[PDB]
Amino acid sequence: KTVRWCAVSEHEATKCQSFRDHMKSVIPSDGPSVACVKKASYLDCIRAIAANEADAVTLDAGLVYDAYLAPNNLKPVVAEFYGSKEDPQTFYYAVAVVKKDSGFQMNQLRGKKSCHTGLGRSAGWNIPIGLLYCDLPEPRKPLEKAVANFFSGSCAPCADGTDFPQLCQLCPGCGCSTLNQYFGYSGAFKCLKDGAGDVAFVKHSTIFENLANKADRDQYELLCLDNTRKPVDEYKDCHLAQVPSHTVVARSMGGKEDLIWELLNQAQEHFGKDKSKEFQLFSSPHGKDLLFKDSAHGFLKVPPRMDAKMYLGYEYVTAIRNLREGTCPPTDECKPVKWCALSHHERLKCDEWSVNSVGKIECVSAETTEDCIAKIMNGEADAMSLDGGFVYIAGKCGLVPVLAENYDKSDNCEDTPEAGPNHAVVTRKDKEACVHKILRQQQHLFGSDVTDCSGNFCLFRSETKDLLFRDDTVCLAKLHDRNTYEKYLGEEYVKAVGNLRKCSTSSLLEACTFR
Amino acid sequence: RLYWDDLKRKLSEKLDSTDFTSTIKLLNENSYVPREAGSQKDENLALYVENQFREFKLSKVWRDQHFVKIQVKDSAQNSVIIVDKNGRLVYLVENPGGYVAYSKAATVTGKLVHANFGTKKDFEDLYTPVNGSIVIVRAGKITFAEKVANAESLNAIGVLIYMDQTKFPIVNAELSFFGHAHLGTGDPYTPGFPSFNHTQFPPSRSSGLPNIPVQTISRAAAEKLFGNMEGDCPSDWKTDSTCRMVTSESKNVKLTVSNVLKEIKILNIFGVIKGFVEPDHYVVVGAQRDAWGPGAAKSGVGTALLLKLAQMFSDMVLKDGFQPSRSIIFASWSAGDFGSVGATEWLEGYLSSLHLKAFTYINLDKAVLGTSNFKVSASPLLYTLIEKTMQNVKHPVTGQFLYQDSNWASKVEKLTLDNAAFPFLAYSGIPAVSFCFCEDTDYPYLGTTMDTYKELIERIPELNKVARAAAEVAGQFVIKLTHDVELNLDYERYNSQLLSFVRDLNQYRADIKEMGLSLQWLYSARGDFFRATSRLTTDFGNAEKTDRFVMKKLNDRVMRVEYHFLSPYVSPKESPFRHVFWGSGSHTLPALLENLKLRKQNNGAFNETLFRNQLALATWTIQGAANALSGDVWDIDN
Amino acid sequence: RLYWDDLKRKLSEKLDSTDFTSTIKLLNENSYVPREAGSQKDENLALYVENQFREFKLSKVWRDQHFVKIQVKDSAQNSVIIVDKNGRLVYLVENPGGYVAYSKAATVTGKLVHANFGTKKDFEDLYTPVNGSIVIVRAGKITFAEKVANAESLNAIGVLIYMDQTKFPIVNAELSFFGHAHLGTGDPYTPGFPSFNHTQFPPSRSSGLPNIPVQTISRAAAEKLFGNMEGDCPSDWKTDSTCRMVTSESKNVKLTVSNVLKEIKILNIFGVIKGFVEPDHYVVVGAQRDAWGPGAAKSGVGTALLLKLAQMFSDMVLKDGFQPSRSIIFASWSAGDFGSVGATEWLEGYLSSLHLKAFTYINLDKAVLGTSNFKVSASPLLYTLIEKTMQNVKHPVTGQFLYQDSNWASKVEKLTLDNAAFPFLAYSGIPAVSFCFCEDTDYPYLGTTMDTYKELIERIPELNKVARAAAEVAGQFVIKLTHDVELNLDYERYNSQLLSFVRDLNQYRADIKEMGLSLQWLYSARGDFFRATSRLTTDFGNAEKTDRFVMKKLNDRVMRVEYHFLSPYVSPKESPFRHVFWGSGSHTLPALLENLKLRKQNNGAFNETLFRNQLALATWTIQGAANALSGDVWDIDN
Ligand SMILES: *[C@@H]1O[C@H](CO)[C@@H](O)[C@H](O)[C@H]1NC(C)=O
Ligand SMILES: *[C@@H]1O[C@H](CO)[C@@H](O)[C@H](O)[C@H]1NC(C)=O
Ligand SMILES: [Ca+2]
Ligand SMILES: [Ca+2]
Ligand SMILES: [Fe+3]
Repeated sequence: KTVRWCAVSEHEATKCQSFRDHMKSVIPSDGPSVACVKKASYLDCIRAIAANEADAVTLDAGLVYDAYLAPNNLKPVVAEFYGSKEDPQTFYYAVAVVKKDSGFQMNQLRGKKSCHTGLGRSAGWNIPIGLLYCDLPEPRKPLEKAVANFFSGSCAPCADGTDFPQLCQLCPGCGCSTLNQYFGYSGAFKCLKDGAGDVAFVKHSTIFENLANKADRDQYELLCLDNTRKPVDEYKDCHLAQVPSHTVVARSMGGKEDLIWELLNQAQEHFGKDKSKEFQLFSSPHGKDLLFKDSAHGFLKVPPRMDAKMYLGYEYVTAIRNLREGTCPPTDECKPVKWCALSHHERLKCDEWSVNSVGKIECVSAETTEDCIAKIMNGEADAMSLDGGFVYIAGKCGLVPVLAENYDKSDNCEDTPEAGPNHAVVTRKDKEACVHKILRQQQHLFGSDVTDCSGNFCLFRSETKDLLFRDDTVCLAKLHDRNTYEKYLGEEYVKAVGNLRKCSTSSLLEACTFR
Repeated sequence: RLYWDDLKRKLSEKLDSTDFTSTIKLLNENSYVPREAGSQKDENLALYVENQFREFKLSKVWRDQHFVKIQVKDSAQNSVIIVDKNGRLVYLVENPGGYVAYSKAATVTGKLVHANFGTKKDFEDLYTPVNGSIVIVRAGKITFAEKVANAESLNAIGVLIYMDQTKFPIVNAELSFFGHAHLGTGDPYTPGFPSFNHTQFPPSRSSGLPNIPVQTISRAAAEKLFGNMEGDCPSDWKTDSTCRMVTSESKNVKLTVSNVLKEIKILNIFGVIKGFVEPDHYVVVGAQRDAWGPGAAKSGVGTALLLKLAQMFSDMVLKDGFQPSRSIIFASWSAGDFGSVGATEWLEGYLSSLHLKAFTYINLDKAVLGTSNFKVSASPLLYTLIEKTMQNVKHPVTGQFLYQDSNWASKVEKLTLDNAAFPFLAYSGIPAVSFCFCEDTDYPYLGTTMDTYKELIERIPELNKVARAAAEVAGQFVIKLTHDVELNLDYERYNSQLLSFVRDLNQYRADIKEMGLSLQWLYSARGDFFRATSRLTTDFGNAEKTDRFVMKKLNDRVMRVEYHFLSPYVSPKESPFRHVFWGSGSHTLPALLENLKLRKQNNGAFNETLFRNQLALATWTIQGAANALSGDVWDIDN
Repeated sequence: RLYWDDLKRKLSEKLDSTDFTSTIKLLNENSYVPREAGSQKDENLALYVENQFREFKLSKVWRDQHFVKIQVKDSAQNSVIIVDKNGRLVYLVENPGGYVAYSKAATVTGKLVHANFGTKKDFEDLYTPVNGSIVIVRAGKITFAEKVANAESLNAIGVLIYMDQTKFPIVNAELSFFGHAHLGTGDPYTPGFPSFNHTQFPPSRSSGLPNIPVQTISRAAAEKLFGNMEGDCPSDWKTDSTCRMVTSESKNVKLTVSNVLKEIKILNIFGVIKGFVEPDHYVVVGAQRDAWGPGAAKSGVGTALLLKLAQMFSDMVLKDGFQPSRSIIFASWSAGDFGSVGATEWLEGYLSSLHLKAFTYINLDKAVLGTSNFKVSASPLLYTLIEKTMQNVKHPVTGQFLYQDSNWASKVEKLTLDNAAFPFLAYSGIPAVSFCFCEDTDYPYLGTTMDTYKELIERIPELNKVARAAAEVAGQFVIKLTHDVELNLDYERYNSQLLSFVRDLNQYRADIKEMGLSLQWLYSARGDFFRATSRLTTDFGNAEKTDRFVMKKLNDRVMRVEYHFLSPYVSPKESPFRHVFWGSGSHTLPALLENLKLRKQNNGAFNETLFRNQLALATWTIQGAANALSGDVWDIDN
């Protein structure tokens, strides 16, 4: 069936109809087809897919956050890769480009003029501003007014010109369209080369997309975190931060994830890169970065389970939400550790424990053992007990274990670890310190206790059989070693579960092993 | 256009140019010197405020007139004398100038026992039985009504209230004070329903009305009574060395009270500024206008803060361009001295019109009493809003911010019956707040005629600055509550409240088990509530703040939070304070525990049948409040 | 995309292809022959419907399980015998096969008086005093509970219920019937609160529970009793020529009932189809599943209509593309035979979750009993929706439309206690509807085991067509209620209701005047209400139907209309049916008049103090319902 598509501005609308005419020549072998919808900005495209007007449009990782929020609810289906088709990359580098012999450094950006790709875009706004927000002079909110005072002049695509006059000093009206000379990667670079701004926050491939001469490229320098400057060609050694690649988004329900990928995998072969002389999906004579990014070299399937907040990951989602609220972080006071329960019996045991812990432990509920793991990732949960197999699944996501369920009774149980593999308490990177501390405090209050539970609470005993922990557990040993999923499962067991996961694959494992 | 910080600054500037003292003194002029509710001078200040509101060019200005029944001292002055065993004897002790409204009005005679403050705990420690005898107490331990209520429970004959010199550093020992003993909010003869000619005022009597006489007497009068009494009072209670425990078997006191009830015309003056995004939703700001004596501290300051806040906000809108998302109502209540009467009539009266339209109440009464510390009692749903304001406003004397105690949330005390905010939260289910630039020790002349402007300005040199700091705190509560799409109500605050409840009830898990009862359901009830708010929190995090529709569905749910804690089962008329956490009676969470404490002593004071029900209704009530908060009915499995 | 007419047609087509009889017979199979609430066969059909709902691929399917207490006939069968003055004598009259749930269960003996139907009016006309004597009545005059209630008020000892041959044309005169005497909705041992293990089932007893034994007996059994009785019954009552007024002084009857209460596991099966514009708002459709006997007419038909309607609407969405603005919930209740128990537990249980989320209820119980006329009892707010449907649907037998009586609105009768809809409207404040393809005379074997499929299909040849016409009427109520932005609730209908009230009360203006009372306030109360709806009507007329925001603010106000008629003052637990117009007790408008009627006879039955309050609360309640409806709080001056 016909897969509608959203286009921004006239230049992209002309590339859309060309995306239509060219395709219908070799189409349709089975069914796929493309359509064209007119929209003023990307914000209009996200709102359109939610109203069923469109079906899919490519968004920047930083603009994905706005697409999955209510009521838009849009989940990415196909993500484009950068580099080559041989060795695909699911993450591009965000970097700050400046002129040579400028004098300005990363720490000294105040007063200087800026060129941003687009308000809310990874390389253009989220990463560059992300590090300056906590250094910005109050008030921090609105974040836009803070930036309008930090930089003297600036061009922020998609920004409110009426509410913020300084944010559109370089590009009046702050257009979000290709109609605006200063828009996107190549648009922010033409804002630097034109001497309008002293700095342009873009991608590492932006320098090569605009300039071809290595002699012309030496006229520019690259800013680095440690307040230094290195050759542009050294993007890997000197950059700001790594961010997820641009992906096409569609509705979570009724978005036709398969009918869109069937089109894109067939479109990259007919009108892709190094395949046709008539039409190119990543190149157009009417404009740059139309529909897709010129720096892209194809597409890749976004797993089923993987949602918007899982595609960006904890590290990045939290950073965006903190950037919009103006939150700037250790006091080592800790926060209640959110335990994840699975069954009805687990939550009941958890609830009775939450009250007994004086609020130190809280309870979050999940449907499946795999679903609790997902919540620990995005932040909805903090820790849960997992068996050897699942620890491998969780580890491949980004959760490192900190406790092990010992079963052998000894004088010093917590002090000495046990190999086995045994049940491990996986947690998130940041909440590893407190989980290590809080659960150790309960051990002295609800651990090895006389059989008087009838009156008091007992942490290891379950009303039925193995609820939050295994009943035959004596104590929770602390892993003094910075143990990961690889450092805890030895070496032979690691390869064991890996190959077994080859045939029997879960929806989570294929998600955590995607990027 | 205008963000928070731009509003904070525009407010501060307006405050700097505003002169409060001048207004507080103008309200203490000879034309407003006596404010007794329903007086010609009470109405005088009523018209003033009305015309003042109209002058501020507010979007709408209206007035409600109720015909409630108060009580007064007639031509037959009351008197307290000591008599002999056969009949009248000894000497005349005092001719009270002040009285206690809603007293039984009768003549009683009997032994006189000192119950100290009159707390239910004070009576239990008394070595002398209070049954069949007149008791004398010291005010401020608990409301006047509670002292009488606790005494009547232990079968007292009458009650005498005085002001010792320790708690009250007043030179003039002949000074008398006023108060009411109604254990109720608003008029006591239209319990649970509005006082309007509409109802024809059918015969109805509040259960909060005492069946025992209550009279106030000066310090000197009490000392005269102690001279006829023996038994040194315990050092436990910081009191005068005059204090005497009981009377001699030869002579006992004879109290005679003959107060007569009077029907008056009370006036409630309002002023409303319409919001632009949501006109129907509104926060309410009120202040007592009536006063037994001059009332500079009791009502003078508050009514002044109301006039100015209505002024400052009208200016910010008309001139500055401040755009309010939700309406703001300013109310000047009357009959306050008789128990938030004016306000409570309005609540009982337009309950249907404010069901879920009114999201918060800010009370200005007694906001300035001292200068030492900053006190605030309110609904948890405002704790965060308060905390954020404490660390935003600077103390009027010390340059430091109001946020100095991190664990201040845990030190907050429940709202009492005498507070005008009580009715709003416990009855209407509208989050209420009541802050104070209080002093470690309560204001001396609070009920005395002594509460003049001279006395206030003298005990508080920098009155104007403190009044401004006050107006500022309330001013930000308004800016925060109506400013932006998000409602600054923190439904999450309650988790601590429920955790506290369950933890205290878990202590008695031994008795629970002994009875055919399990405490597992309450553990879940609390958990389900926490997960409910968490999901709500995330639902806010995963939403587009700019989408009018998705926020309404989220802010609407948040507003109920308070409502859902009002126990549905009890009749609002007989038990108006339905809120489980802050209301009154058996239904309230405290009552459930209070009753279970009696089970530990194995005595017959504990009612098992009652407890089983107290428990069953409470657990569901917590449980149902949780099921609702989530978002939908079909989705919640458990 | 799809408009009304396109939906009407798509519904009719689905109906034509749907076979109802086949389903009604499948529910009468040997595996579902006995449905007694809580039985293994009751749960059998419960699972079936659940799996059937899940099969219809509905958006969500859940179940609630309550542990309520019903009553059953144990090993000790009850018995009715006639005895002598000194002791046992005469002969055994009958060994009842059927009983009356919630009977006092005890042995009583005394004279036997025929109270006919048992109406409060029937007792007043009796020439023979009912005090201290057993009374025998004929069912269908008023609910079984009311017959017992009215008799106990006049101090009866016990009650006997039978089915005369006139009102009941049943050949087999030995046939016995079942019923309950609880003057309450839902379980009687968890009055006013949900029955869930959560509550631990604290000791609680419904006030609707009788303190007198009640037993059912066959026609033959009663005729045997009439043989020992003298006194020809009045022709006034169309009854058998066997009927006898009273027993001879030589021999009187001795009733012995020993029913024992039993705890059972009741199951409520649900299914919800989410709307697209407003998921949270929803209309509820339900049908009783349990049945004492086979219950083809009592529950067979209804449960069948529920399954098919859930089917037809799932198809219209999944396939046809029907887009519902608001969700639709389908409920299969149990324990219905004991007084809407299953349903009422759900209402008491998720009241907070459905406060203003559930806007209407459609009941399918007893929708097909005859074929002569079409009967419907519901809230005025649905009168218009009904009228429009009556003239849209065609009678299953005669080709003419259902709209034949123009003044049908004035012939509509209140919803009764036995109707599953009653709890929804009178307790929850959710407009409810209950239509019927009724017959001038009620179904004979309604409670009898006689209510089989054979008997139903035989008394109603074209059962399938009548079932379809039924499903169609309910089907359009759903299409109308969830279809478009406007809510088909006609708040204006009530003006007639209030006008009627005031007009009847104006008749007694003489007595009103004699007492210190004026009736002017109620005149205004009604007027203010009318102007309130009129303004609402115009506010709808002056709005852009396509604007989501301006309609929510207008539809939200409309939904409350019903809620605001639920008297706030009375405790929901003791007096659950709070609605003034359709509830029970003194608070209800009828009660106010009922009591004033006693004032005309100048006897001591009239309570003045009560009336003054009945009046004061009622007038405000009408008055406050009007103030709210307008739109805002500040604007209304009067
Ligand atoms: C209201 O009733 C009072 C007597 O209680 C009377 O003095 C007053 O005039 C009445 N006012 C109205 C409007 O009925
Ligand atoms: C609920 O209580 C009943 C006894 O009334 C018991 O048989 C049943 O097992 C209990 N179920 C649960 C979940 O507590
Ligand atoms: Ca009142
Ligand atoms: Ca119940
Ligand atoms: Fe990017």
